[PDB]
Amino acid sequence: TAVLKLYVAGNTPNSVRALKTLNNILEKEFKGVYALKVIDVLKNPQLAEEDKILATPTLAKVLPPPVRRIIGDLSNREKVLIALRLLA
Amino acid sequence: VKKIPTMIEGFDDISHGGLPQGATTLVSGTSGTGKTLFAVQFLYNGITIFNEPGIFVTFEESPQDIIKNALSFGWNLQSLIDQGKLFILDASPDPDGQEVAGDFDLSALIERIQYAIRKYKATRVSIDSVTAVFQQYDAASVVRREIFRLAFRLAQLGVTTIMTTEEFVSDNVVILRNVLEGERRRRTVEILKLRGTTHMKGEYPFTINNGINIFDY
Ligand SMILES: Nc1ncnc2c1ncn2[C@@H]1O[C@H](COP(=O)(O)OP(=O)(O)O)[C@@H](O)[C@H]1O
Repeated sequence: TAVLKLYVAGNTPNSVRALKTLNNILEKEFKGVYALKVIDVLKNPQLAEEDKILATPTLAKVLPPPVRRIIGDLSNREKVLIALRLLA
Repeated sequence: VKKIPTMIEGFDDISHGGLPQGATTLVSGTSGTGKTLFAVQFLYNGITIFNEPGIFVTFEESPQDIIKNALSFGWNLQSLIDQGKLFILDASPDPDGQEVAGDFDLSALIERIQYAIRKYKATRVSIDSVTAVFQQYDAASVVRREIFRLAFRLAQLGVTTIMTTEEFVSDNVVILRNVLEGERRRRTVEILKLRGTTHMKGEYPFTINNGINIFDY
């Protein structure tokens, strides 16, 4: 029931890649674990301001605290898999 | 080439009118030379004298230190934040560091700055410091490209910008220096280049008292 926020810039290629990759992971190797909320910083920059986001894409585990962050298009799958295990 | 007055004592005189409007000026200098003071005073003077809102983008200092440090100069930045005329945009590093898992850029940062400019109707921006951004990321290539993209966007929005430096390429560059002379401090400012326009050449002395006070020109 923990919450992930993915901060993307629209349909730019790093963000398209990151979202495809992450949906694949969360439907397979992490099937039950996280809730995913996607935040488009091109549409809602004010939310990037609130959450203090600089890099795009940014994956953040936001609930339960503490908040922990990974940046990048997640094309390094094993680093992402390892990172999500540790936040779970 | 139109210029925006700084009202920093002496500066509009040695720069012949102030800073080139709608462009980035680089303020370069080692630690302790007054770069942050120049950046803050540009926005403060902007708001209090011309009613031009400012955005201070900080990549290193906490906004709480920027506020508390401006006090000794008689500048109440919290009042101008409460009034909606100044916004400090906190892009300082997160204490847990940056964990990389693929390619990225700094789109969110550039969209935040753009949003802030529109929300606050800002026409002056200070960024402090370009150097700190590079230190934040083991990806100099990403940062260098994003600073250009940012400068490009700021200029298309029409704002006038100071970027401080201790990388970036500019045709507007101001150098701050602080030399130890025996046991006294000799501070100088030099306008190195100003975008195909006219300015006084060489180092001029300044002092810090209620701002930067340039003299002997
Ligand atoms: N109370 C004060 N009186 C006189 N000068 C001050 C005072 N507080 C700060 N300053 C000057 O403002 C300078 C800002 O310098 P600089 O290092 O170039 O920017 P930054 O703070 O971003 O590193 C300080 O280094 C200091 O010399």
